[PDB]
Amino acid sequence: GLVPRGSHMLGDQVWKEVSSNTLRRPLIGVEKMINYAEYYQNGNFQLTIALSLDTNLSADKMQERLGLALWTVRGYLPELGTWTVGSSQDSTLDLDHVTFKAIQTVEEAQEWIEDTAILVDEGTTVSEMVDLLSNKRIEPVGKQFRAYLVSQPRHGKPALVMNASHTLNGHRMLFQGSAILQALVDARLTALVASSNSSREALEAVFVPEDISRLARKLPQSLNTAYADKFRPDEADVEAGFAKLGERILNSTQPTLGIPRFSTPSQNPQYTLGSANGQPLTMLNLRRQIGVTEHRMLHRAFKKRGSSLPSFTYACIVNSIDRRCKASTSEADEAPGANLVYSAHASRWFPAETFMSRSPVNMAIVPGSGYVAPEELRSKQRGRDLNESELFALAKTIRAKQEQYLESPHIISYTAQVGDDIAAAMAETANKQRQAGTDPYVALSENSPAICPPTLTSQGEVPIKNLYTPEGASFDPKPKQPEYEYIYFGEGLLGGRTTDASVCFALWSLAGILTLQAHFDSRFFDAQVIDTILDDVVLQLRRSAAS
Repeated sequence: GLVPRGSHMLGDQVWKEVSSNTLRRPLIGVEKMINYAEYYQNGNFQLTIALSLDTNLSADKMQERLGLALWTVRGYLPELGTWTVGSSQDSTLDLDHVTFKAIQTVEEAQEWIEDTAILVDEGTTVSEMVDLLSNKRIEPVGKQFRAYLVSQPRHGKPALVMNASHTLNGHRMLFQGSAILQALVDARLTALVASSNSSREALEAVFVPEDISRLARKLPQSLNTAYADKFRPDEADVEAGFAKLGERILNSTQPTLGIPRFSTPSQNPQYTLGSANGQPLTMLNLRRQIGVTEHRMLHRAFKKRGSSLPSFTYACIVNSIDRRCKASTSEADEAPGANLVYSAHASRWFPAETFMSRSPVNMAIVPGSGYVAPEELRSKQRGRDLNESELFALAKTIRAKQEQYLESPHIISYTAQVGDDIAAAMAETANKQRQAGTDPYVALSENSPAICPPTLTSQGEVPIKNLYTPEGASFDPKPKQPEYEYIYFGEGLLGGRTTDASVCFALWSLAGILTLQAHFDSRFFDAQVIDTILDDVVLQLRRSAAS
């Protein structure tokens, strides 16, 4: 047992001790680009997810357990305590690293708990909390994760609402939320609360100073180092990555249809979620939800027709954008194509063990690209007004182009250098905009293209245990008035944040419920048009599944 199995050389060493009880590693790849965008673009990409709860726990029980449950989860998920904004010794800002401070005292632990396990004030609903959190950046900048318990809403079910930086997160939020819900019904925690006269006294009974020597192996690594450890890219693989970059750059310059942004940001936006702090809530998440039964039937119907739910949804988005906006980067009368902007998850090439406990990859985005030719998205008979057969053909074309682009993991090879260059250029652009006195919303839009190309990322259903009892997590169905404590989630809500002048569509599923949503700032795009596109897509999905 002296020769460990597997390939883990880089991942075993990325986190280094930089000071007492403090680990640090450099950010590499997409995670570095995200960290810079969150700092310089007001929290761009940050995530809010609400898990709506059925439970027989009172609000008071959930409130008195939340902080200790979070503390317990932190013990095996130190990723919750990472930080991405620091300074060098010359005092200059440092966005290039992630750090982890191992907590040594009860006082320090209690401070982290109170900053991270928030009890939401009476009345506020779950939907209101997702609106609020998605409409601002996480503070203080550098904080990676915060949990909000909505246990006293004036109507509706309670929820666990998580707000996270995207730098080291994504899919992982569901696993983090699941761990918190499981901890909330652990009998040992219930007994601890029952045996203690304050939450700090409960913490004192269990607290152990955190140990960097053993926690390093549980902290997340960049996808880039996991990629190097698994694939050991050689010169030809590196050059293959550059070829995928060149294809993506080319696709971004070819004539494309898309959604036109406003030439200048609206000073009086009418489409808001209310106001907070005297300013309107213009970050919108326009959602279309499809329930368990209909989702199952749609997924089957498209498969039976030789198609797929995600590829047909993409075809409908492309075609609706074309018909509703009639906007393209073609400087002539020529019909445009469509530049496809989308992400893939690294699980397409990496096994499940890459995303577990040992040096996990917690942000597994791999950028995709593709380009639909004008002849593939217009009909010689109908022009833009594609019939059902022509939409199925467009879906097939999209699916084939994505499968071709995503065949190889070596896309990842280009992202370290591109990440460095994009990050450096971001900081330089921000500096130039500050020197120019540019208005912040002008700064967030002036470098965005005039035409936003069709941007859809799809995530298929991944089974997650969503029932929690004192025996642990399980896939069993929601119980009907059991004798034992339980928490169950059958529905989630996503609030995405897109602060630059783009429109991002997301198709995803949780507990069998499918959501198609668009997130964007209504200061840059007409929300009526986006709502019309979403309605068009859902109507066509329903029509073509019934055909």
